[PDB]
Amino acid sequence: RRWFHPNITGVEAENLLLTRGVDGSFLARPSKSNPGDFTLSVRRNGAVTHIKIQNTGDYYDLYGGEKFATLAELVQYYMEHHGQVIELKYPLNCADPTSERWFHGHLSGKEAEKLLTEKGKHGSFLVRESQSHPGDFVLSVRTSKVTHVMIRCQELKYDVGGGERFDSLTDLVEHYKKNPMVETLGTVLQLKQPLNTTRINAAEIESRVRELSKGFWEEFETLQQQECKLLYSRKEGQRQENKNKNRYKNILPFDHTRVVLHSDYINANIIMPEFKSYIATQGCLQNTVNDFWRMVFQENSRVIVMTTKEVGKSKCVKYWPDEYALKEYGVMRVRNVKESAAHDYTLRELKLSKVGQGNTERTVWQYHFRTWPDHGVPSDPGGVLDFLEEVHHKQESIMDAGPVVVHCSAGIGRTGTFIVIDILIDIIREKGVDCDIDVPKTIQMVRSQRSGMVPTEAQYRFIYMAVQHYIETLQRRIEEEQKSKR
Repeated sequence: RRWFHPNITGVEAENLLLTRGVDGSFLARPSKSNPGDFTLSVRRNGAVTHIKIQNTGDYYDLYGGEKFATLAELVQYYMEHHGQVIELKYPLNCADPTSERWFHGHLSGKEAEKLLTEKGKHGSFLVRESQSHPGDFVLSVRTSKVTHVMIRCQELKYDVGGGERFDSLTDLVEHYKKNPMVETLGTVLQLKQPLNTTRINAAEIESRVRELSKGFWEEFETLQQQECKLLYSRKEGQRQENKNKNRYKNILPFDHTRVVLHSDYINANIIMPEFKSYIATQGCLQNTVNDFWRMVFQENSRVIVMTTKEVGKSKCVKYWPDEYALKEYGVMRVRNVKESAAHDYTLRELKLSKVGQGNTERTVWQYHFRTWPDHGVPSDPGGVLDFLEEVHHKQESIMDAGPVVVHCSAGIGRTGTFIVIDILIDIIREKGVDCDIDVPKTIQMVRSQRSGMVPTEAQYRFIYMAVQHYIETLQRRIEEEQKSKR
C-alpha cells in the first residue's frame, strides 16, 4: 500500500502531485477536516481534485459514488473499472515508513535486541532510527544470533553501505526481502517477517490498553497498510445473475471462502480461525431470504447472530415468521416456536426443516441484538460480552452444530467486530487467563476470508476493550472463588 500517505496535509498532497506527479497520478490520505474519513487526491488537467471517502463504520463510501469494503479495493476498482471522467492511472508512492509493520523509530540498540530475543523467531526484523548518527537508520535481523545492518541516508537516498540507492526505507526493505544480504561467514540475512510487538499474553492486557490509550490509531493504521495483501478474487459476486443478490454491488465475498449453495450464490464467507466456525454474511434482502435458509440448512447452522436492531434505512429484511406462525421459504420451512425478550437481545426459537422431510428438522436459535447504537460503537463492552457468552453456551449445547451465522448490513462492520471478539474470548475461555492473543493478527486472518472485516479504529478499540473486560471478569471470578464470603 504505497499510495497511502499517513502524515501529509491537503496542501502538501497538491504540491507532491504537481511537482512529482502527472495527469492521472493519485494518492490516499486520512481526512484532517473529519477524523476517520479519507481523501483521494487525484491530478487531472494540471489541477488537483480531492474526493471524500466516508468511513461510516459499515463501509467506505466515496462521496457521490460507490461503496467499498477497504481503501485498497476502492483503488483496485477505479484502476481497472468505470467510472468517475477522472482516472486513477499512477499511484504516487509514499516515502514515510511510520505506518509500516517493521518500523519502530523510537527504539534503541539494546531495546531492539531484547525484543528480538523473546518476541522474535528466525527471520524477525525491524528498522529503527540511528542513535549515534542522526538521520541514519539500523536494520536488526534475528537468525541463533541478532545482526545489525546500518542504513545510511545520503542526500534523501537510503543504502546499506554498498549497492543500490533507494528513495524510501520501504523500497530498501522490499528489495532485501527478495534479494537477501549475505554475511561474511556465509550466513543469509533473511527478511522473512517483521518483529511482532502486537502479540501479548492475556494477563498484560490492561497495561497494553493503557499504552495505546495515551496509540490505538497508530496500531490500526499499520493493519490498514496490509489490505493490499488481501486482494483475492471476487469474480462470482461480480456476475450479472448475482448483482441483485448483493446489498452493495462492490462489497463482494472472496471466491475461495464463499458459501456455495448446492442459483449457487450468497454474499457470505466461511470464517475459520487459522492459527468453532462462523458465516459472515450481509443483511438479508427480499430476494435473498430463500438463499439464506438454504445456507443455514446446508452448513447445519444452529445459531444466528443478528447485530442490527428491529427499529431511517433498511439493514436487514424480516427473514423469520411471527411468533407461533409457520412460513415456507421455497423448499425450507421455518416455525417460530417462542420469542424470549432480554434487555440487550431477543431470542427466537426457530424450527428449520426441508419440505417433505420431517427427519431433517432442527432447532435454529436466532439471537437478535438490539442495544447497538445507530452511529459509532458503545464505550461499555459488557452487553456484547454477556450476549456472546450466551451465544457460545447455546452453540456448545448442540451436538452436531455448524458455523455461527453473523450478520449486520454489508457483513463486514459489526459482523467483523462480533466474530473477532468471539474468537479472542474463545482462546481465553479454553486456554485460561495465560495465553498469547494478537488483536490485529486475528483481524488480518479474518480479513483473508472476508473483505475488510473491522473497518474502523473505534471498532478496533472496542475489541481491545471487550478482550480487557472479559479477562477482568475472569480474574474477578477466580479471586471470588478464593474470597471469604457470608
